[PDB]
Amino acid sequence: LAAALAQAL
Ligand SMILES: *C(=O)c1ccc(-c2ccc(C(=O)OCC)cn2)nc1
Ligand SMILES: *NNC(=O)c1ccc(-c2ccc(C(N)=O)cn2)nc1
Ligand SMILES: CCc1ccccc1
Ligand SMILES: Cc1ccc(C)cc1
Repeated sequence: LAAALAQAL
């Protein structure tokens, strides 16, 4: 989940 968001950055 963290990675799913972190792709934005
Ligand atoms: C949420 O974005 C997210 C994405 C990916 C993963 C994740 C966890 C573990 C592995 C892995 O290769 O584990 C080897 C033990 C890969 N990706 N977790 C949360
Ligand atoms: N928000 N995330 C990024 O901007 C981001 C872009 C690209 C990468 C990345 C990581 C690792 C490789 C590689 N070939 O090992 C390439 N690009 N990370 C984050
Ligand atoms: C969008 C500005 C920025 C860039 C990279 C990381 C954080 C913030
Ligand atoms: C999804 C992601 C992976 C690595 C960095 C450094 C940033 C984002």
